[PDB]
Amino acid sequence: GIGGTITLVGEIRLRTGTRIGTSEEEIEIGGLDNPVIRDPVSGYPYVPGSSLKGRARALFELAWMKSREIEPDVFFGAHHNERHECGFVRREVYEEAKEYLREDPPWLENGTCPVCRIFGSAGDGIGFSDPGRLEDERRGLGYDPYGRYRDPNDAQELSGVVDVKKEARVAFRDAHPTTYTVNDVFERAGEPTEVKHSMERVPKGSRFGLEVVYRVEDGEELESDLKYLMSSLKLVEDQGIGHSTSRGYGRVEFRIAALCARSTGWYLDPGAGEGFPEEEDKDEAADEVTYLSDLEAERYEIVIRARDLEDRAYLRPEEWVERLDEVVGELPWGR
Ligand SMILES: [Zn+2]
Repeated sequence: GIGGTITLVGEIRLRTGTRIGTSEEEIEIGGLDNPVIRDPVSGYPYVPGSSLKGRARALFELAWMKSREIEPDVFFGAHHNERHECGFVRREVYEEAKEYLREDPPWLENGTCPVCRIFGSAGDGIGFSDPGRLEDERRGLGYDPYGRYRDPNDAQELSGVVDVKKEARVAFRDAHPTTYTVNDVFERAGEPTEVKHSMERVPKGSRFGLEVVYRVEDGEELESDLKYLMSSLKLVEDQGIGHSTSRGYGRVEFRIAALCARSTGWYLDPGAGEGFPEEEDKDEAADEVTYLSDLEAERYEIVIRARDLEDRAYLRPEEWVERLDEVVGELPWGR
């Protein structure tokens, strides 16, 4: 593998202001999904890591599906139109399943599923190895859409191969407002106030700390994962961290100042350390990445700064993608 982590560090800037929370009514009618909620502890609005991850996953899986022109029946299976889950999460699974495949599942790349391997999966949620479920009208699609990919008679064999849970390679830290956001942005607007345990709103320009941790598991999929992870963040930028019935809700920017890497080997000799954010990083960033001033420096093996790649304090998700060859070359994986 071997293991260890790559940590994205920066902040989320809102391009638009938002309400805090939702309502019983909107929740009932199936309308406004708003991830920005009140923190019982601090009393300030924040964006839970799980909500960011969920949103990034929901948008990426759709983009992945359409980019490969896959019919939703095939892509979502028994889940119909959302939450794609498959067990093709490691190359072993595909090699092991290849004998029973008439044709490659179209959402696969080099034998594995980017959606599920990155954002996790409960297993064979789409029911790829469960034709009985698929063909049932109430429990499935009323037919088997996977005929061309596998014989329904080989499903029970597949069911011992392709139905394995996978823990997500990415984890999002709860995004709380930065000190700048509390002392300046919130103060300038007179809202929101400290309301521990609407009619207050989160002003446009508000900034929430961004930490995203990616677990390196497969060196061969490292760069590809980073591309898709960044891409999912780009999608969240374009479509919002939340949504109403009609359009996106909560326009955001992911201002990513650095990629911070720690390999398993490095834990044996921590002293070979690059710190982030250091004082220099803080002077270079804020006012552009305000979260850095709230942070004490942490020890990493290698720190890739936006400043190393470009005359910038931060790069946006799509900008990191364009320079990923350059980035991965400097990381302690792939020799
Ligand atoms: Zn999948």
